Amino acid sequence: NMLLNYVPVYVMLPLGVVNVDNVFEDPDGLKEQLLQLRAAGVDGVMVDVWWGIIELKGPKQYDWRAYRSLLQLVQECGLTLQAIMSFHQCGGNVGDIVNIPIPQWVLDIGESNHDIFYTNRSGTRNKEYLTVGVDNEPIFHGRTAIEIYSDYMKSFRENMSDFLESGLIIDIEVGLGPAGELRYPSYPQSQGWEFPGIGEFQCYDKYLKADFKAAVARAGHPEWELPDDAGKYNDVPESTGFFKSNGTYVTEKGKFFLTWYSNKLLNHGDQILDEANKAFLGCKVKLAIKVSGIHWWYKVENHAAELTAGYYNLNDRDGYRPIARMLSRHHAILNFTCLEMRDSEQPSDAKSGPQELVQQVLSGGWREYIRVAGENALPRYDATAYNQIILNARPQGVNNNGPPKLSMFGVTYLRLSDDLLQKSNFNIFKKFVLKMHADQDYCANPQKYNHAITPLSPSAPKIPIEVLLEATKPTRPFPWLDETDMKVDG
Repeated sequence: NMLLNYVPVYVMLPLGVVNVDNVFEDPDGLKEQLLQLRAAGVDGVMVDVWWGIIELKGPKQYDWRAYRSLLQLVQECGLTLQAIMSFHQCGGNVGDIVNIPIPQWVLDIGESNHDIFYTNRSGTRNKEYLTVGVDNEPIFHGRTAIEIYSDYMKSFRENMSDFLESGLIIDIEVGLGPAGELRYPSYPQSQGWEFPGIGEFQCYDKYLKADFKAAVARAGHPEWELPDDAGKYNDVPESTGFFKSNGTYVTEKGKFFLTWYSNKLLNHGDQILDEANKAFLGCKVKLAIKVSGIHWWYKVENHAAELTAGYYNLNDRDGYRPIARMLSRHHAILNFTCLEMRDSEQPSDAKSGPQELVQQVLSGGWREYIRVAGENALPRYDATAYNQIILNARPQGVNNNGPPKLSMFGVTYLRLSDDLLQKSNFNIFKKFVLKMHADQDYCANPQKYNHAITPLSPSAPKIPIEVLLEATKPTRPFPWLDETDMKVDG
């Protein structure tokens, strides 16, 4: 059945649907837009549940009213919802319309303790998210950062108990860093970064510096210090001592730092997912995380952009499969991106390989037997972009006698706006939805398209770091079709 080949399509809501004052401003305008999405066959929508809005009043002071109103409207429209536990800042760069910083009471603490923020070698602090260095430091009026995220999700589960009961919310995406992604804020626009800069390492706050200092001493190398020859945000690999040919990144010291640096993210995600499993135990929802798509410099030996981000990915070291294996124990979904990008669309000087990157991440996930979903990186309204998404949603096409050989769990499109609703753009979008649905009409019963809806089970036993790292062994990705068999046109 083509219904077994049906992949659900979700649409990201406009930023600030619930404003910084914690008010659901334009119910009527959003409703008009949602009714049209529903008419296009869209399965559901996605929304950031901003930490900066909900717990703004003060510690453990949660106001869910406006959001409950938003969820009530989504339900009345007959759409499902993907909720992002957004523990990061919204916008923040010159040009961003909607700016939602993390809670002010947290920023106040930051004023007297600048090390709660991610920090570069030059000492600049990024206030968009709390460094992994304070995940377990009880410096937030008694609570650790992880306890903050844990109490937040629990209050959400309790206050949204009816919506979770009704099956409105189908999955909870746990924000794990800048832009909600599990990574270091290595390419900040606010600090001058410009594509395709290699970015900078962000492990200099006192907490991680002490962490690294203890780690090297145990390795019997107290003389090793954090990186000092990595260059800056906009440099290119070969112009640095760390990333150039036979540079520091290939030394015993370099490889130890990179392993230490990337492991912090694996554990950061594992610990926080543990709390999410506890918070949502028994609810009919799936957990998920967002992995960033660093496609620039993917084409060269150093993979510099990925390394400073926290993904220790090299020609001979799979830096992504270990993340998938970590997600295994939580039965979580790996939400990726760059689904609409083609290498031909990137400037050659960027040494960009989004197509190859998507293939590696998706293949890794499927090898670890977890679900993989994804989004488009940049706004696109053209057929060429949609065809690439459809290709990635079912790499080996449709299967006439059963579910597809390979297929993403779902796709979330960025982003709902009036431009998407313009006649020309919308008519192409409607075709994209149809194709993602394998030429079938919207279907309300997930069973019809192989999406088992079950109560969240407790996490499986902890997987030791060394076992997770066995997944760094290089493996050939699954073969991909060159062009999809379900083009929006022919």
